[PDB]
Amino acid sequence: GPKFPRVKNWELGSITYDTLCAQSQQDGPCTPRRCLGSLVLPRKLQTRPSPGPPPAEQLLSQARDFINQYYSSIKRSGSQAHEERLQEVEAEVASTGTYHLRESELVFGAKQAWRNAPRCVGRIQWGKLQVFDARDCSSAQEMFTYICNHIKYATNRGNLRSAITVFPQRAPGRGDFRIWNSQLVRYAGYRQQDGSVRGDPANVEITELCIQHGWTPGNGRFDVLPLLLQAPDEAPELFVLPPELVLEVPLEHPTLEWFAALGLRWYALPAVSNMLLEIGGLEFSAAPFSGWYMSTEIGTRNLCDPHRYNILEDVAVCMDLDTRTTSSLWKDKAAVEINLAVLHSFQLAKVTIVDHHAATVSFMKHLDNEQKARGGCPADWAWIVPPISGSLTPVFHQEMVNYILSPAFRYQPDPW
Amino acid sequence: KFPRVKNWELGSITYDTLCAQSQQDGPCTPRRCLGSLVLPRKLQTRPSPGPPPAEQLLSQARDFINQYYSSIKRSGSQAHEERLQEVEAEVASTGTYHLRESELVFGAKQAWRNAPRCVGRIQWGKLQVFDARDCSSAQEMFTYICNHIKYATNRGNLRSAITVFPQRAPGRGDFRIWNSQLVRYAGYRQQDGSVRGDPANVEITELCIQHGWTPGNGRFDVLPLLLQAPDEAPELFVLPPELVLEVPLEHPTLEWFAALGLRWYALPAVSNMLLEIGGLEFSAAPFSGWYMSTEIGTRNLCDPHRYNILEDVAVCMDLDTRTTSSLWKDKAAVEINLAVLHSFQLAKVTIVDHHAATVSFMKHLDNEQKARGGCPADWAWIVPPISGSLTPVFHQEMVNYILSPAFRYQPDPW
Ligand code: HEM
Ligand code: HEM
Ligand SMILES: N=C(N)SCCc1cccc(CCSC(=N)N)c1
Ligand SMILES: N=C(N)SCCc1cccc(CCSC(=N)N)c1
Ligand SMILES: [Zn+2]
Repeated sequence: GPKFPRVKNWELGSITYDTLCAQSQQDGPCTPRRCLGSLVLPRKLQTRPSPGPPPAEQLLSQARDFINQYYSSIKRSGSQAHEERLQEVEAEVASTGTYHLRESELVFGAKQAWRNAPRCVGRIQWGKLQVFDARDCSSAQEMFTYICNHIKYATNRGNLRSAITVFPQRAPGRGDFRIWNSQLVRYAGYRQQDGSVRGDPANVEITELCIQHGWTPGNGRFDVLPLLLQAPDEAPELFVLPPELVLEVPLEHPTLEWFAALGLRWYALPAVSNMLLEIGGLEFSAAPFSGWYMSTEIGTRNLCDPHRYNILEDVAVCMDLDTRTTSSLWKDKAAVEINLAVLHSFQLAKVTIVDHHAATVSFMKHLDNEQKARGGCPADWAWIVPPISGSLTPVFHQEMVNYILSPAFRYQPDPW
Repeated sequence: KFPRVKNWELGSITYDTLCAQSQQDGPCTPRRCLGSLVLPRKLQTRPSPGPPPAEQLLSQARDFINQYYSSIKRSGSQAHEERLQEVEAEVASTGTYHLRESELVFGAKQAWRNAPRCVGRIQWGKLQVFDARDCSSAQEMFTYICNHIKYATNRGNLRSAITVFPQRAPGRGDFRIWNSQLVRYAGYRQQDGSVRGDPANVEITELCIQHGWTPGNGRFDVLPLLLQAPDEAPELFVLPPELVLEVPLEHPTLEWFAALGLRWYALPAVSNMLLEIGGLEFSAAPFSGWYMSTEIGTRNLCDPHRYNILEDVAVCMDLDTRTTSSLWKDKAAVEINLAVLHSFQLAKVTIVDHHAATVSFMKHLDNEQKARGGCPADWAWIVPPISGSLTPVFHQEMVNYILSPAFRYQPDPW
């Protein structure tokens, strides 16, 4: 039959062939020998700081490819505008070593990178992304204004809108525009004397970095961290987000009246800010993007992981469950309720959020659309399937082919 | 070359050097990862009408024999050397060779040990091995299979076992067990293409009827075994009801649960996989251990294409099945898994929940890291179908690759 990967859905018995994977120009971590697919950070995409300007030869072919994708998307491949834009990039790279993107080209690549993200289950919304062009930004102070504007438009008083703000691309031998915090909104992680952590253990390093930079630390379990913004060749400046801009949601349970007394809460805007956006060779080191949460992100990973808030035991104890024996499924029960609490608290506060059932179903729809439009959809199974009730959602039964397509979002080294 | 493996719950890190011993290829390539695929597109076990290339078979054998002698600390010894010459001698003259019982036993245990998808490998060292290469008829396979079942079941105190029938032979049919497990409930296609019983067993159920089985009309009708001897039409054999133990499902507090009339068998025994040791292929080598609650409560009873009883329990639990956000599905799933554990514990039948199971697997990873420098594991199969991140394995990176001896998938005999 077809000489492309055969993909099967064991629920419906249907079959497909991903032919889009042939389009992947970049290798991943696997080899016919062993599969390193479960690795979170395989040393592959990892955009390690490559100071000295890139091989004009390599950058060019990467650029020629993107421009082709662009004209193809506007249905003018082979046209005169297409060949001229091509000559325009080659010429520019010939005389300066790099090149720049047209407004509409940036919008297209930004959406494509989201569209190409293997780990994102909410890609059915890929077509609807507000792109803020901030390639004019020239100061860490200005970066803060842009971000504040982004948070304002994205939060939109609970009726969340996906968006991304693109700052100046990396320049030959010049400093990068970086955001030190992993997310625009992060709770503090206070290292205690006994060795424990107050707040979110995930953010201990960034919290300690904000202190070494002049932040006056609080002592709560949910203190919002300040942003460490870094303009080219300058030490990072520190900014404190206006509390009114950071919308949060106190958590309560629909029937367990005591849950509200736990004082648990979560912020509404999920915005990655430390990922690198790559388009046609150009690298955008600072390009924060945001959408809206899928309840399991808050209810299962952030609130229940061993290395995060780890509230499973406390909650189970309040439910009067037998936390002394694994066979009581006390973990499963408290997890369900905690997740139900996130959903209920967000809906009540009229803030955008989607549950893992609704989410995955729509991702199935996304796969069917992409199957027709591109002949496949790159997906990372372990990331698409929810952290709870896995085989209860439809993606669990859907085989998935994983691979790297550009534009793309890549991980990048911490500036420090 | 050697993959850095990290656990994101502890920050610990290890290097897998065991993958270096992989002489077989997977489906993955640097271009794209096909790891979430269940079956191999090409890594199958093609027919055996001709003899395997002696040069190759010989090298798989030499290596396995090396493996066997190293295991008993008699490497390079006299026995090791004279055993290699025996195998060289036999292969050169007949194009094949045979294994000695002890070697078989070593191989069988290694195959389990190398099983990437198995979460209960901490038990790999405790396996009762029944040598059934002394078998010559389907009627003999049946007796053999009945003993395995009697032993393995052990009145509810399950013990892990495997029974090995004759290896494959060039230009000769393979001994085969048509059924995928020694115990399966029939799947009867009724009215509107819907199904009564177990949907995954529609085909096997039909093939049985086609060979003279008097079908039933229940949701849990224990199927018969279609045993097949080389180049002979398969035969039908009914299992003695007293041999097939079963657990009726009821709930700790939900009085109405038992009313649902749900039940499941005690013995999980695969019978359609192939065991490969030192190049020799065993097409009929049924094996079993004991169920992990989630296989029953989550996959078998709740999969959409299986019994799919989720909505019923939800309605009985008087839940809001109008919307997804009420998490009525996650809620029912948990009570059903709770029921399976309760019922099995009440009937005194061996069973392990997914929390206990994954904790012990973590230990196994550790025991293996020190013992061989790594442990081949398929993440998507090790992490339970529910409460994934709630278990330790979820937060553990894993490397997957093929080691031999090994259990492999093989084409259906029909
Ligand atoms: C509209 C709602 C959206 C939802 C519900 C959604 C949900 C998710 C979830 C559940 C994850 C994985 C979380 C984890 O396991 O840590 C994820 C990852 C990701 N999403 Fe989305 N997403 C949405 C919007 C966005 C937007 C707007 C972009 C980009 C423009 C995007 C890009 C990505 C990328 C790159 C990843 C992987 C990041 C990594 O590797 O850590 N998502 N998304
Ligand atoms: C002691 C009890 C054992 C437990 C609790 C256990 C549990 C499991 C589980 C949960 C799976 C995945 C099942 C699925 O999702 O379909 C699995 C797969 C597997 N186990 Fe074990 N196992 C045990 C004993 C055995 C034994 C005795 C062998 C062989 C000697 C074995 C060989 C394998 C193999 C080959 C697979 C993968 C099969 C496939 O690819 O379909 N297991 N085991
Ligand atoms: N997850 C969403 N619902 S919207 C996309 C941004 C996002 C927000 C929060 C978490 C992660 C997952 C990766 S977290 C990281 N690489 N800093 C992504
Ligand atoms: N799973 C256990 N508790 S013991 C191993 C036997 C076993 C029983 C049930 C299911 C599967 C996995 C897929 S079954 C197959 N490849 N026909 C293996
Ligand atoms: Zn892979």
